[PDB]
Amino acid sequence: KRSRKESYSVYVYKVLKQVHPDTGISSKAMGIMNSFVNDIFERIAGEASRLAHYNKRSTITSREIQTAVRLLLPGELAKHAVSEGTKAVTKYTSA
Amino acid sequence: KRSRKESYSVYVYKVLKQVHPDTGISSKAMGIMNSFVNDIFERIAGEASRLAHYNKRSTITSREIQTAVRLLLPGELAKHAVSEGTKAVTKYTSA
Amino acid sequence: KVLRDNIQGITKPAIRRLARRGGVKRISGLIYEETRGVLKVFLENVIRDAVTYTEHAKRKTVTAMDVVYALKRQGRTLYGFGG
Amino acid sequence: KVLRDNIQGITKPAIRRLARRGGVKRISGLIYEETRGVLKVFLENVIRDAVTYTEHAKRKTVTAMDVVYALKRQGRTLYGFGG
Amino acid sequence: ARAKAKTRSSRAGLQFPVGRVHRLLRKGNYSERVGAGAPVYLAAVLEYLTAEILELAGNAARDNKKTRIIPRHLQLAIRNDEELNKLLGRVTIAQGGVLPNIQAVLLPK
Amino acid sequence: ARAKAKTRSSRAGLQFPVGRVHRLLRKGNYSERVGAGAPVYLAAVLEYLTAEILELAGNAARDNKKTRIIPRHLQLAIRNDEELNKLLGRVTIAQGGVLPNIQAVLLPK
Amino acid sequence: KPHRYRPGTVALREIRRYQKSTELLIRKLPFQRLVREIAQDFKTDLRFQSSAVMALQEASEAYLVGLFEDTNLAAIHAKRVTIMPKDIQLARRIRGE
Amino acid sequence: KPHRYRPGTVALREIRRYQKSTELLIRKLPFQRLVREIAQDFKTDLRFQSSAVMALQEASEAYLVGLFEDTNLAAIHAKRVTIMPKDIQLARRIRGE
DNA sequence: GCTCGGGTCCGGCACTGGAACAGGATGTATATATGTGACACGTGCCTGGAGACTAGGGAGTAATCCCCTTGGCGGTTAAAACGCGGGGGACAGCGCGTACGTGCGTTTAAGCGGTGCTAGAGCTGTCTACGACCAATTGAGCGGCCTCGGCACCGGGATTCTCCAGGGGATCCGGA
DNA sequence: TCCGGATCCCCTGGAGAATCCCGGTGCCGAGGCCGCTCAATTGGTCGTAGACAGCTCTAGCACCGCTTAAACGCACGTACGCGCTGTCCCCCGCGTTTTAACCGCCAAGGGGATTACTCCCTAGTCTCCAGGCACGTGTCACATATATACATCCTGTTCCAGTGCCGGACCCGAGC
Repeated sequence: KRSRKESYSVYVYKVLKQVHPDTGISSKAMGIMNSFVNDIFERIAGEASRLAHYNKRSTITSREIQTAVRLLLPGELAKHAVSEGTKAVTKYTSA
Repeated sequence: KRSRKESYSVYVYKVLKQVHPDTGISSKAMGIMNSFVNDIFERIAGEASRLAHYNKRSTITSREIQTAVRLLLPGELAKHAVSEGTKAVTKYTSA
Repeated sequence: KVLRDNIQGITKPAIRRLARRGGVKRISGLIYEETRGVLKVFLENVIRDAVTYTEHAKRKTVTAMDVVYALKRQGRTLYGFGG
Repeated sequence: KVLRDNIQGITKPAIRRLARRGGVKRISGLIYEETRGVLKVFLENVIRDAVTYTEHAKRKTVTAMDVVYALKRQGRTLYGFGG
Repeated sequence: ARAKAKTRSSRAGLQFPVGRVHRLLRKGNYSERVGAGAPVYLAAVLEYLTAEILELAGNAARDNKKTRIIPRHLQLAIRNDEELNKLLGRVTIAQGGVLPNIQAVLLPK
Repeated sequence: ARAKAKTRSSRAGLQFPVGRVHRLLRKGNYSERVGAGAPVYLAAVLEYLTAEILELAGNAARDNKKTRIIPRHLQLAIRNDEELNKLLGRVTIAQGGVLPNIQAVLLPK
Repeated sequence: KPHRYRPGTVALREIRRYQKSTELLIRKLPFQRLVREIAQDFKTDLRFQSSAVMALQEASEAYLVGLFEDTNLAAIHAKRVTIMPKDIQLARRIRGE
Repeated sequence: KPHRYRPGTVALREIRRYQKSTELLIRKLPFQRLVREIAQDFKTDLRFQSSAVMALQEASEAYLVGLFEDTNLAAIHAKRVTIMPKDIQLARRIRGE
């Protein structure tokens, strides 16, 4: 066959079916979604690495991740983001 | 009893002496040079990390460092800088 | 300690001095107000970033080092403060 | 094998269509050649980095990945072609 | 005698992959040591971002009476939200176009 | 019994430390492994850049008849070079000031 | 008498027409000729993926239309409606190139 | 009858003076007072290193002076010598803030 | 017809508006003198950099293949390009009325020096929660394929936008 | 000067026309199903990074007391935005001609990508040492003051040309 190539198509597909069960996506729109999510992922990971280097900490943890999303994302998007992340941490902690 | 903070004052002071034996320096200008060298070093290092990431190389080599030198530094600065780094790595290879 | 009206703390002739450093020959009288507003917005953004850095740093004191970070991630890097 | 003049291939109506997308309803006649110039400058700036990315990859053909990297380094990052 | 192979995304109750993002952080060289909860946090944030952008795009597409989302819909969605525009000011959407906007002095009397 | 201690910067013949830059790249987490010649090359290009900006500062200072370089001299050096301005467009020097620059229409007559 | 619209009315109509639409404004094969022409000036005999050419084309049009809306704002700010090369020279100097 | 310079001559003189000089044009005490005041709205009990206050000081003069040559270019572009708030708003909107 | 005197008109002269030019005042440079602290330089040190050896693994290199890119050939037309006009916009001139510029007197608040406190910055030892490493395993995620309905294009009718050719009032000029 | 007709500007209506809207139809990407496989999972281990405790000291915070620098403020003045008008000319609208863009179709081959292999280098560990950093000290480069020296800038002064007009000349009319 071919060597496997990774993408974020199916996860965004479940996300769409949660937010709008009726509608579909174009593959061009999915290419934009992959570029977007990889872009935001590398931005937040770069901020995370930056903070972890600054405070002389060898671990990356969630605390500077809230710091990074709070500094990078503006305002209400930032505090909403902190909200779902906090509750997701609560369920992940309680397994 | 104290703990060190490292700096580039000694090296910039030395290279100032080879380029100009008869000139002085202010310490705040040396702080500006410290920020300069750290900023350029982090730019080249991050761009080198991205170049190593693109072609799936886990080892950082002088070739992509040279690539990043062409990438950031425009034209004349790039070609001369590539020249000095090339001759320098030739002496290091002979060493 | 607790203060109210320090946006007027940046005086009008100080703004004239910045304009002369910017090479402005004539300044309208209205100008100082929106320069105060733009200054407030800019300092507000960088200080929000700075207090974010220090709050992650578990410090009650704002350090210059984090201010350097906050400016340079904002694309307004400064040199000469150990950065 | 060689090409010597393709900057004239960016025709006046194409620039007019781009300006209509920019919302310009009236265009002077002197616009077209200098827009060709600034296009030439931007294209040089991006493809130099692109071919640098390519030749470091030891390839003779550029990838679209390299073009995306050239735009994201220049601060004009592109969505819709990654992957 | 192993337990049933359960997934960490379901453990968070989110859809974005915990293991994939964790592996990308391990191999993206952002730290030598990675905490457990940070990929869960990041996956939740990214899933919410995708959810809200897809909500805006779907609302625009239903406004544009198209039942499949378009890059044009993505552009019109992100350019019409102020805070996302602050996030995404310096990016270009492929095949996107721009906001319909004419200046007031350009309009006739 | 053992070779005499002789540094790698001398092997390069450069003043910037090979070992310090090597250690910084090893703990800067830019790659899992590091080539030997890469920090040598990086120290070389850094020393060339610092060198040329030092002659620029030196002759700018000598034009002001001061033997010690000033941040004003550094700003005059970086702003009067086109390629260094392109390198350093978005950075401002502390106590740097501005170039002596008046618009021609602002002058009388 | 053959009909003729007053000037600017049609121009506003292409503003609405091309601003609603997203389809690509320049001819793609002259663009490919131009990008190969500038590309061989750095290194000889490079090969292009068509997707890469279309992507770089899209980025180029985005850069042009962005500087177009800036010079539109500048030309209005100069109490005019027609853009002239000093307007775009101002726009390029303000943006930082 | 006493001396009196014509308008703009003195202004050009302090233009040359402040372009030659590098010293900070903002008084330190009210500026740091405003910095503490605004920072209080984000977090209580904040303390400041002085060098932090000066670092964000030259950040303030840098951002201001940059908007001022941008505003100067906008003003001379409109064939005028006096700036107005629409000039600064134009410069900011072109810069994209 | 001659001659002489007045009226009128133009040339030089004097009157008058405009401009080159000198001069005073002020502000900036510049020369000389003086202190002082920040830069520079010697010193103890210790720890981070260098030297030797090893395990092993990322990466260079060799083969291939096939897919993807390039080249080329024919048709069509939509796109480009060129010409005419003419009006809308660029732009310059002119008045004008304000709105900072400039200058001087005042208030005061910034700045500098000095003093006292402590809140927190920062360093150090412990150790434990936490997470990298590794064997077994699988089921979730990716590649391939298939079918279809959502959508691109086509075509006919409605609709709204544009713009110029007849009515309604207002105003201006001529006549009584 | 008032009244009445003429006329022009606005006011309106209707025709062209570009676009939106409604079906029709056929088409091809999207979603769904199926097979595969490899990366997440689970479990255990072992090391170690950070949270915490605690102590120290230092830099920031607060206060006060002078001491002027400058910010405020008023007042008079030029100059500059700016709005109107006028005038030219430049570019959009539209028509006709050209042309190469583009689809689409087919050949060919070039290098992108993959797998195997084997090895060059490098991370790691140990040991040792000298290079850079904190610290201490001194000392001349530069900041500041003061006295001249010139730049420059605005404004009074004299000069020069534009021009109205005093006097001569010429022409015209009238008297002899």
